[PDB]
Amino acid sequence: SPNIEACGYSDRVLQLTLGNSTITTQEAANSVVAYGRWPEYLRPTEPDVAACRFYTLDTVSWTKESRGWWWKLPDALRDMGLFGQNMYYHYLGRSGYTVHVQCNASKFHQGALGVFAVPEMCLAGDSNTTTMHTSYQNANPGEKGGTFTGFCPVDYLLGNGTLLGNAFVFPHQIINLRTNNCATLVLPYVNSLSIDSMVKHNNWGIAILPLAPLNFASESSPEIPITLTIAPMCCEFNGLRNITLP
Amino acid sequence: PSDTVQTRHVVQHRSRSESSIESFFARGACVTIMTVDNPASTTNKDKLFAVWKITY
Repeated sequence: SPNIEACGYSDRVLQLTLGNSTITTQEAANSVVAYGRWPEYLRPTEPDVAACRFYTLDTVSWTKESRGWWWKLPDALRDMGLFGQNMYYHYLGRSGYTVHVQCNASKFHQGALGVFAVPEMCLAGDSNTTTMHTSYQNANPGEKGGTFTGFCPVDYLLGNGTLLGNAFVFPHQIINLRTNNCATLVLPYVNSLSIDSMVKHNNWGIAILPLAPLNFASESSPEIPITLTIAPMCCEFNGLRNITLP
Repeated sequence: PSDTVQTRHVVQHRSRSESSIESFFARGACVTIMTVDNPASTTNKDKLFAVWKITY
């Protein structure tokens, strides 16, 4: 689905400075808009560049035994400065995400990391007569993130009873080491409602699985790292409530 | 009605005249009580005069 061939190595370093944050992207080109829709404003209180700056989650290590990783939005970003506050200080909140997953390795490492963004990704519990199941905390790992396995999501079933070989129906890009180091995903606000209760309902699910295994030349770095940088796009909330100071 | 955006406030003044500086302090209040007398008696204490230094 994501059959692209930018250049191969590196050309230009174009840095994305949004407010206080500053990422230096591999380039910037090769970006996939989810369903071809940009995050707009509800057609409220708009905290702009204050609540629209790059927060970077924990960098997880990809090793020969790694089965994968998965996060939840907004959830992950609930412990990030301003956006975190605006999440716990409102009853309403709609905000998009520019998930920019960067992965650096040498011209001696091989593998394929596919980033699948699943809308409303409920995780493993063939309990139709009852989803949610796994407690709020077991369902919300936050910034640290949860992991797939061969609170138990089965990787080949994308952790939801649907073969990963079909996962490609969701918006996604394959970071294939020999190609791009970067992967760009802009997910617009998708929900059954106009605006919603961010603390309860999880709008998105970034899941990074390993398509090809990692193989480093003879002896090198036993493991490489993958970084997730996310940023709230066109964020609005209604309406403050007793700046409930902690 | 029930609205919480983050504007400035909501509307413009709604009349505040009696809260103005001039009308805040425009109320006389006791400041002291000076006691005198006319003693035929030599009461060199109250002895007619009573002096008070003007202090709020």
